[PDB]
Amino acid sequence: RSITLGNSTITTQNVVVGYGVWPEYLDQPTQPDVATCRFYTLESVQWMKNSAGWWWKLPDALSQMGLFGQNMQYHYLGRTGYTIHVQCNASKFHQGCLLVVCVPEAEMGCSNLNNTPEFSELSGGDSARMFTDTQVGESNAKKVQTAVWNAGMGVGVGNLTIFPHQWINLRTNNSATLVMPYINSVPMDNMFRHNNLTLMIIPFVPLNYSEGSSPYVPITVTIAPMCAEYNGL
Amino acid sequence: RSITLGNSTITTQNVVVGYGVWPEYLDQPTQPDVATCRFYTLESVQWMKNSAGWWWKLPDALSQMGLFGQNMQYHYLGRTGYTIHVQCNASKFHQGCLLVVCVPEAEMGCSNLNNTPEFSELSGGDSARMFTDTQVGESNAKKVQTAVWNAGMGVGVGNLTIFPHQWINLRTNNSATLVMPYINSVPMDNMFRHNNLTLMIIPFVPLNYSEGSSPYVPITVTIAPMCAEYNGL
Amino acid sequence: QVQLKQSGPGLVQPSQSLSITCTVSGFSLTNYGVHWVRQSPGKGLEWLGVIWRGGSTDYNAAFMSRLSITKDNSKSQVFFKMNSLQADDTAIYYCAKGDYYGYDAMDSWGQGTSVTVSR
Amino acid sequence: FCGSAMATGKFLLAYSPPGAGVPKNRKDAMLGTHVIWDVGLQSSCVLCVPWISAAGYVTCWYQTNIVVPADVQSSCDILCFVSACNDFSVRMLKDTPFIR
Amino acid sequence: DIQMTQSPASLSVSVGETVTITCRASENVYRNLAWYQQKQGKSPQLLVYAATNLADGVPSRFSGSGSGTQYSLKINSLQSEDFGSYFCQHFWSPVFTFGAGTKLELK
Amino acid sequence: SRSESSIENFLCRSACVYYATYTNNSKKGFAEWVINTRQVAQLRRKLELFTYLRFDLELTFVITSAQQPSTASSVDAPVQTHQIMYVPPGGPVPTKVKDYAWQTSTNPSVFWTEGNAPPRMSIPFISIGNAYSCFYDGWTVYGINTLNNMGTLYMRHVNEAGQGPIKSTVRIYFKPKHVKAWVPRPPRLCQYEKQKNVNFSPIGVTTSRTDII
Repeated sequence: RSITLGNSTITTQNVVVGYGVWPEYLDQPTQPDVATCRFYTLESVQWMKNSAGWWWKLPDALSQMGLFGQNMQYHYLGRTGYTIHVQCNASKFHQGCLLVVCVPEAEMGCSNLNNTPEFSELSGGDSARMFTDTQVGESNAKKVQTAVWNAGMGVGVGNLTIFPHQWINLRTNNSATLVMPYINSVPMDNMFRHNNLTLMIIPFVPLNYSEGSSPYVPITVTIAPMCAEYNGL
Repeated sequence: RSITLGNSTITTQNVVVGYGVWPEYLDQPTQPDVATCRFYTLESVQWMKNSAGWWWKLPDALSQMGLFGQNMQYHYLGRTGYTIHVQCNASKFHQGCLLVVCVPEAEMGCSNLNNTPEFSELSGGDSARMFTDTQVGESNAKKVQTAVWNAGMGVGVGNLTIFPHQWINLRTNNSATLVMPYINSVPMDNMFRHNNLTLMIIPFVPLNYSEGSSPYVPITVTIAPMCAEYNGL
Repeated sequence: QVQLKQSGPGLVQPSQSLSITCTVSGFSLTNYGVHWVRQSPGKGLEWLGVIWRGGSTDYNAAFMSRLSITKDNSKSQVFFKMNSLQADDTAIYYCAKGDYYGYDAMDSWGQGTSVTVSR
Repeated sequence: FCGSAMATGKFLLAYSPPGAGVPKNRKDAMLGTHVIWDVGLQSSCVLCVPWISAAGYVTCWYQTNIVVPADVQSSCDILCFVSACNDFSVRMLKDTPFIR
Repeated sequence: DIQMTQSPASLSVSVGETVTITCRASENVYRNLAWYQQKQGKSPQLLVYAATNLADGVPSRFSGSGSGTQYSLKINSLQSEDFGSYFCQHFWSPVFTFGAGTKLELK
Repeated sequence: SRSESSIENFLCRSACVYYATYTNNSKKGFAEWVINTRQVAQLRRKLELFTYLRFDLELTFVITSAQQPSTASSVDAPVQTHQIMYVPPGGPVPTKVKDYAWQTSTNPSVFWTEGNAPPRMSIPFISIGNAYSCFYDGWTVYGINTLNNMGTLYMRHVNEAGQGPIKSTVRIYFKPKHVKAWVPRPPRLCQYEKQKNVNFSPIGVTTSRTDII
């Protein structure tokens, strides 16, 4: 309860950590920790009745977020870990179920069968791109095939529990918490041409309420980088 | 020889330190040292035959100099020390004598007898204001009375050796080095409305050379802040 | 190092406004002031006005109400304007920077734009 | 510095890292990492720098002019040397491209 | 204000003589004087400032001397590029007033 | 004999700094003095040798009377009584003789009848900073330094006279105590022009002789 990092404080009360490992450290690298280890809270999305899902690219969403956006442009390489706090606040009269996954290397596929999706359609800088429950038409310029039941990666959406995940069931639970290490083939990689993670939120059992209750449940995603180190003189 | 601070290096081969004390440290203050302790080398002035003198205001000259200019605007208070390296390079065929003083609280006087000098006439940001060997006329808008033999402070210019100083005589010596502590009445003061030091360079015996030699001797001033600490959360 | 230059209207009608712009290069307006000098064949050289480096201006007494000199530190330009333009203003107008080693003298001059005030 | 013994001067040796741009001015070449080289004191300056397979810049700037006495020439010259400081690590031999 | 009376109005010399051009002020200016040279149809150039000091690229033939209200300029040896117009200006106080002017014919 | 050049024996002296007149009947007769160091030209030069000073203060007032020409009919007055009010930095300031600011509680004022010893009082070292500052290169208006501000003194009668007017002078004396000095500076060569700032006109360095030999 009331954990603080740097000059920011959140409030909690179960945490699932990575693939079993805690994030730790390793020309020579420099290790900054004061101006990066803090809670960057993204703005809140609205979960309505006919919602489909959201996704963020993780070393892209904090690209304009304070001094962490300055270390992405001034330094060439770098490696980070993450600590993702998801919490949605609903009353006892609402119902639903979310699935919160953190997929490493989520290569997505274009709607046009010959091209690859362009840069603005894969990742929004601290703004969630959204799923659909239909198909996206092929004859357009360039967009992501974002049918939710195939998760945009050509794979059955029920089997997405093999990646490190956590359930948010509004009957019993309220929040999720993930701690993710650095998973890449090279020990230190570029932070502009590569997104090594992907945070997905998919409503399996959709929201329901009676007439009179508030028709939306806001979700709040709070990310804090752990054990970051860069490469420079 | 070959001293280095941060990511900058100068080259030396006698140092006069302050009023006998070395610069040291003391809501609560923060102490940054990596991004401030380096050699900020100002651009070089030219010493000709008919020269008169130069002056810099010391916590004003580094106001656009790198990250030290960022800590002056983002933080409200602060205290610093200094380490001033002056070195002019002339051959064995030149002659002259400079006086290098670091005056604390050098309150100067306007040429107009009713006003005080305006902001742009007292201090140039990393650019030297110059003395004259005549009077400045009174009926102008607002300027500094800068007759060199009264030093701009209404005091006889021969007696300026009581402040911590060093002679540069081109027959025997080449360079000067001053180390100055923080001299103020309050233990931590604002850095925008107050210039607690003033670096003066006055040629007593003016330059001379024969016909054929290079007609200028450049002077290089290199300042490095020591033991800086600010006030903020 | 390359220095300042100007561009003017060339010729005006009587009882009209004149506006010349002197643009500089290689130095700042926060360190120098620019003087405006008028070379006349009948009355010789004469100093019209100046804008100092602080932003303060000081004009001649005989051309006090007709003149207005302003500048901008960012785009490095100085604008001056003279009005009502009688017959004696057939001359060439220079802009030249001041503060030669802090002595308030003209360092280097513009090319000068000669004007003719007649119809 | 392959010049006379009566000539003095000062030089900057700025090194820009991979990713940062080339400095277009002496002032922001001073704000990067640099070494001020005094010619009258020492005649050789050594600089260590990593090199990998932008990739860096070794731009060099005038600090002051070359002061010189009477009856000494002013146009001097500078040589540049390169070597390997620590152990390189080479791998995957191929043939050379400096051939027909 | 203060008027600068420059004398003589014109001169006619050859190459290689010593000439002297004086201008006198209305009151004291405390050596706040500048000397100019203007050729045929060009911008004038600064020659001697603060009544003793030479300019940057001006050769060592020129010399200025004087204090108080009386000033003078000297050329020890004329050359072919040294004729034209010469003016003196005080910069003591606004309004700055130039001199009348003198001319060298080089006959 | 090297002890008479100590700082305690050089600065702890008495000096007449102010001299003002006020009468009782004229409905605006009361004195006023902002306490500063730049009043008299001699004590200003003895304190401008140093930059930062720190002293207590001890003031003595020599008040005397003078009978103004009344109308007629056998004027006879009792002994007079004066009130010397001290206003701390940031206190109420009077504007008339009959005002609310005289009857306040936080302004310590002395009461003194004529024909006795002169009314001394002692003011401690009041500042936020750790020393006074005789020089200040910085803005607050250039070179003011609002931190060393010692207060204001006010004098008036407390007798109402019906038959004769009486005017009075007052000579304020000034004496520092337990002085400490830091950062010595060169003595001023030029003459003093104004009270607030350090303005001057340039003068030669030394009086001249005929030749070098």
